[PDB]
Amino acid sequence: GRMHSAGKGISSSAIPYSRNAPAWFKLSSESVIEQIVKYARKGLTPSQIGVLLRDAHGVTQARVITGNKIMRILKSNGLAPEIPEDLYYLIKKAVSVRKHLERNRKDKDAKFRLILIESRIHRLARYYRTVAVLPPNWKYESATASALVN
Amino acid sequence: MENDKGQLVELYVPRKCSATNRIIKADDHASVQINVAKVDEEGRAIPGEYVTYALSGYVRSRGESDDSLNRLAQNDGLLKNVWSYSR
Amino acid sequence: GKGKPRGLNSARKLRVHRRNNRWAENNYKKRLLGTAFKSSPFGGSSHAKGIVLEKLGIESKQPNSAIRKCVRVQLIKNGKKVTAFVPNDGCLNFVDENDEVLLAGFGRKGKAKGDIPGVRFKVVKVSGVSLLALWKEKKEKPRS
Amino acid sequence: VLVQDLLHPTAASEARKHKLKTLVQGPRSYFLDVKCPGCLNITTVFSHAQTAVTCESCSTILCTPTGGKAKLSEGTSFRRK
Amino acid sequence: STELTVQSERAFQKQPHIFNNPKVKTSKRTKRWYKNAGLGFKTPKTAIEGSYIDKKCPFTGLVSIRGKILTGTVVSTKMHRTIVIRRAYLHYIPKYNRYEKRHKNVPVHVSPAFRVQVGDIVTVGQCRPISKTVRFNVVKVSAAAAKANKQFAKF
Amino acid sequence: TRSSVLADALNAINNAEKTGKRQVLIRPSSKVIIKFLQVMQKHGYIGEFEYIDDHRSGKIVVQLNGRLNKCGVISPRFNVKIGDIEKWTANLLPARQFGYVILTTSAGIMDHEEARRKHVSGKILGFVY
RNA sequence: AGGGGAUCGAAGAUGAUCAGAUACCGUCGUAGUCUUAACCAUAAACUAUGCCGACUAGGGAUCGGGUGGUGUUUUUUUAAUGACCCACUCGGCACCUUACGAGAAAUCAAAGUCUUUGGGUUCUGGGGGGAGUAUGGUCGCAAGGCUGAAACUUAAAGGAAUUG
RNA sequence: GCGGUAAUUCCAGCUCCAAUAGCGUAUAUUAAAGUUGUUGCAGUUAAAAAGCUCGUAGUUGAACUUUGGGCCCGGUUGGCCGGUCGGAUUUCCAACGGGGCCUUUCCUUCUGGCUAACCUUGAGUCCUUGUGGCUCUUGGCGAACCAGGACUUUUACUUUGAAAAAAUUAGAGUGUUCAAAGCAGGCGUAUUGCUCGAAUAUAUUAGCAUGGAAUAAUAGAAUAGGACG
RNA sequence: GGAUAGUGGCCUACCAUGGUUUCAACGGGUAACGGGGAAUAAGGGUUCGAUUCCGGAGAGGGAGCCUGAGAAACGGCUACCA
Ligand SMILES: [Mg+2]
Ligand SMILES: [Mg+2]
Ligand SMILES: [Mg+2]
Ligand SMILES: [Mg+2]
Ligand SMILES: [Mg+2]
Ligand SMILES: [Mg+2]
Ligand SMILES: [Mg+2]
Ligand SMILES: [Mg+2]
Ligand SMILES: [Mg+2]
Ligand SMILES: [Mg+2]
Ligand SMILES: [Mg+2]
Ligand SMILES: [Mg+2]
Ligand SMILES: [Mg+2]
Ligand SMILES: [Mg+2]
Ligand SMILES: [Mg+2]
Ligand SMILES: [Mg+2]
Ligand SMILES: [Mg+2]
Ligand SMILES: [Mg+2]
Ligand SMILES: [Mg+2]
Ligand SMILES: [Mg+2]
Ligand SMILES: [Mg+2]
Ligand SMILES: [Mg+2]
Ligand SMILES: [Mg+2]
Ligand SMILES: [Mg+2]
Ligand SMILES: [Mg+2]
Ligand SMILES: [Mg+2]
Ligand SMILES: [Mg+2]
Ligand SMILES: [Mg+2]
Ligand SMILES: [Mg+2]
Ligand SMILES: [Mg+2]
Ligand SMILES: [Mg+2]
Ligand SMILES: [Mg+2]
Ligand SMILES: [Mg+2]
Ligand SMILES: [Mg+2]
Ligand SMILES: [Mg+2]
Ligand SMILES: [Mg+2]
Ligand SMILES: [Mg+2]
Ligand SMILES: [Mg+2]
Ligand SMILES: [Mg+2]
Ligand SMILES: [Mg+2]
Ligand SMILES: [Mg+2]
Ligand SMILES: [Mg+2]
Ligand SMILES: [Zn+2]
Repeated sequence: GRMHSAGKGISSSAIPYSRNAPAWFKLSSESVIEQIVKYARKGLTPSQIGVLLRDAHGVTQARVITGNKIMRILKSNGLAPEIPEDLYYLIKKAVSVRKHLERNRKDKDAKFRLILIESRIHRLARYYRTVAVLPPNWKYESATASALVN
Repeated sequence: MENDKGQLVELYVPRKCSATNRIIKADDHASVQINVAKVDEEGRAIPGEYVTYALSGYVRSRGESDDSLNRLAQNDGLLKNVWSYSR
Repeated sequence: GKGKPRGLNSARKLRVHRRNNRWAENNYKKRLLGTAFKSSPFGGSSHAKGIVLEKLGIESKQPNSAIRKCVRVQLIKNGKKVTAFVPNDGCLNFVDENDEVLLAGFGRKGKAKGDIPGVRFKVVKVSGVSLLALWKEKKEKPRS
Repeated sequence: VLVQDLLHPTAASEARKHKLKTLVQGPRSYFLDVKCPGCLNITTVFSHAQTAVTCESCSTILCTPTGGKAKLSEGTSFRRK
Repeated sequence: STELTVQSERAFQKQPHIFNNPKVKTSKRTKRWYKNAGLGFKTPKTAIEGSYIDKKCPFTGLVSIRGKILTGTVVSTKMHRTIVIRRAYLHYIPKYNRYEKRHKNVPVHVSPAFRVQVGDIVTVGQCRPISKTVRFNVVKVSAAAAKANKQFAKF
Repeated sequence: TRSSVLADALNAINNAEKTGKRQVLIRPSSKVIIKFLQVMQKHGYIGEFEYIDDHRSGKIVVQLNGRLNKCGVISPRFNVKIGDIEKWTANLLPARQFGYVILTTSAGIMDHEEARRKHVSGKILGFVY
């Protein structure tokens, strides 16, 4: 329960039993898929997209009205990034912490956090590396990462 | 608990809780056996003629004796409403 | 659920752990370090024959008041110097300096006997014969 | 207590349990059709939001996000499902 | 291993007693000999098509496969024409009634008929001593590349 | 993190029985839990149970009588050598005339007595009595 | 190694106390106490209670979050807000009452679900002294940290509760 | 723990106890010891949770993918008969196991060699009104395994078996007078010989060989470099 | 290639840079020959095996070799050391 702290906090989406429908939802896979592209055409993350589709549209679960997960849709149209989204935001975070640390060397709390963030980063990469989504011998380096996220 | 040849052996086949079906043993001096009298037309209460129930000292200590009885007597016919099987 | 690993492949850790911990066994350690052969006046053997240096008069521990008659013995295979009790009433009268005696343990696993301080051996024989026989009368001490 | 119907729990005491601790779990969020009669068309909003959802054509605001249920804006109207 | 050159030693590399008569003009330059090793191990086509020499080759050389059959998983291909595999194995201990992971490295010859890389599962077949440490000779590759080409650039 | 999903479904049962209850809800069920549940039922140690289908891994509602003192699980699934089935029933059953070691063989999840009659053996799940 | 150095104040010096009084109390007050850049790595660093996971029993408070109500209060013209009241629900810091259950007891919602003995995993202990000593290795500027024996000795040492 | 003047522990006498051709002592080990703990310990206060968090090796790791139904085949015990001159087999009967089919169902795959088994039937029938019954060849079963080609995702576990020294061990047979042993011996026409033996079990890890397909891993098609023809 | 009865870094030339390791290499200790076995009896274990059978090694210590099918032999030779 909770990887890098002692928080327990059970708390998630409770996904609906009905795997299809909603039946008050008209439109079509045809439609929202176009709407998935044009959004990640503007550059947004898949999770960003599902939110944006959930609130303003009728897209309850994208996975259902369409046959597939949002990221897979993106892939299929060739819109997927160099590295997974969750990984990116981890790296992008460790960049911001490092920057703040290089500016505040007296801040031992940040140093501790950097470790944590990086250790999640590295364990995640090792998973990706494992399942061929990142090249074998891909690797997070402080020096190269700052350049990598942006 | 029979033997080699059909013969009954080993004294005393103990009572049981009508509620849990655990054995009610001798030193269980907290167990209880309620006798509820059968009644006939015009309310007469028929002496020596009971619908009876037995509850283990366990169940009674745990405070479950009242609710447990409620069910038991009612799905036998002595109560009408009172107990619900849903919560 | 507390302690030890349970898993089906964790045999090694389970053996190692035991190995590591067996060392807290007082007897095991003595066996494997070869304490016997190394320390301990006898070889590690049951008895040892030695030569009588002086006769002592060890005063017994409390709450006992006595004088325990003993001997200083220099084990032959050894040069190791040792002090040993001479059991029974008189018997010190049988020994005499420079005499040859046969020493045994005290039945206490190293460790001294009772109120006799620092004594971990007793005699058994002198000049080839045995205290027991001498004390009774079945045998006589040899010439020289 | 001591004996009961786990399989057919009552709707009220089911209604009050946590959203992951009901018999089979499901959400208690909902969708609505929302309209501000300046226009003639209805947009669909999630009971919770995070994004401040703008209407069809008019830059308008319809609801601002909160810690949970979005607060619908000013003077509007709605219908669940 | 080999690769290139083939005639790259001080001694001229040739298959013994496989004469090509220069008088008789031939269309393949060099007559080549091979066998099948038996036990239904296919002599691969690179062994026949090839021109490498290797007298420790199970199919084109003077060794025989007899004895054991072992399938290890290849952990080093640094030695020219020989590999080291890790034999994958698992080992019981009665007192505790559990097992403990073990391994053994085995050195095996590998004919230029095969093209092994680290990670491959490889079936090896026993032969006569071939070197100080090698008593085994590859014989068949159960692997391929282990999902290598399925890791190229971006979309 | 849950290691043995079986272990939970067994424990949970024992606790209900001890607290004198008549039903447990267990989570999250498996093929294995069901089959183990099935054996217990074949011998009377529980009544009827029911698989409710969350679109997840499952829940089970068991209805138990009261004839159950213990249903435990053997934590490593030790291999058992048909000769040593004896030694197991001995270590952890109340008498030789009733109670079961229930184990997993190549020929199905079966109580040791069935296992003997069919002449198969294997690894060992828990037990009932 | 610099800066700072009000305060309190190891050391030292003193007044008294005392048989003595190297102290306790009083006075003076060096280091220190604060800060920068480096060291050091230990505290009864404590809940003397490893972590993840399941299950097992009651109750009123409270912190954070959320949901529900023709609740109270704020007046303006009713709302909108805001603080408050009631019900519920996740997650916290805790207390209360019982005990099915556990314990050698004191006690304990875990220290329970253990001779009806197996959910996963880490670590440490094996009578008392000798002794955290000797020795070797390693870290440190030092003080010292980590790792860490034996010979020998000894019938007890120790825990909780009871009566005096 | 006894012994400092009436010593139930010493030195003796008497008497009594225990094991007895044997009994004490010393040292070692084993049982007692769940005080080494896999089975199976203990760690708030008795000895014992690293000050704290990250983390590699190591150990461990949620659920889900052929399940359910139908039909045959032949076994090994047990009941009720026993037909028969202690044990016998058909049918009445349950019970527990093995195999093979059909259900959308590779059983590696072709190319013949083989066929034992019926959807066959070609005649009819010993005989209980007949599907009770098997010999019997010319249309129609593959797998049971020969051997040649072409190819095969990896393991763990379990089963049965092979290969396996004797002596030891467990254990059968046999009256070394008993017995530890030994592997002998036993019957007569004991005057020209007849004869039973010299078993069985265990033999575990690894290697070999066969069956199983639950449990636990491996591998598979996603930039299709996919699958069959 | 040489050597051998014969495979083999066995040895020699040339060439290369490999081989083993926390799944504990390498090193140290062993009052260590291995095994069949022995002791101890709930089970799991623990301790032992110089020693009647199998295998190995040795003949005061080292090395060398003659004979021969077979020995690096010791109730064979040769040298050195004791
Ligand atoms: Mg949780
Ligand atoms: Mg963690
Ligand atoms: Mg959340
Ligand atoms: Mg220690
Ligand atoms: Mg002296
Ligand atoms: Mg000597
Ligand atoms: Mg090389
Ligand atoms: Mg100052
Ligand atoms: Mg002073
Ligand atoms: Mg003074
Ligand atoms: Mg002073
Ligand atoms: Mg400390
Ligand atoms: Mg404290
Ligand atoms: Mg509570
Ligand atoms: Mg509210
Ligand atoms: Mg004393
Ligand atoms: Mg007191
Ligand atoms: Mg007197
Ligand atoms: Mg007297
Ligand atoms: Mg006397
Ligand atoms: Mg005796
Ligand atoms: Mg076990
Ligand atoms: Mg203990
Ligand atoms: Mg303590
Ligand atoms: Mg702690
Ligand atoms: Mg550490
Ligand atoms: Mg699983
Ligand atoms: Mg076998
Ligand atoms: Mg035999
Ligand atoms: Mg070479
Ligand atoms: Mg040279
Ligand atoms: Mg080199
Ligand atoms: Mg080690
Ligand atoms: Mg030796
Ligand atoms: Mg021997
Ligand atoms: Mg030995
Ligand atoms: Mg010797
Ligand atoms: Mg010799
Ligand atoms: Mg000699
Ligand atoms: Mg020498
Ligand atoms: Mg010689
Ligand atoms: Mg000789
Ligand atoms: Zn609008």
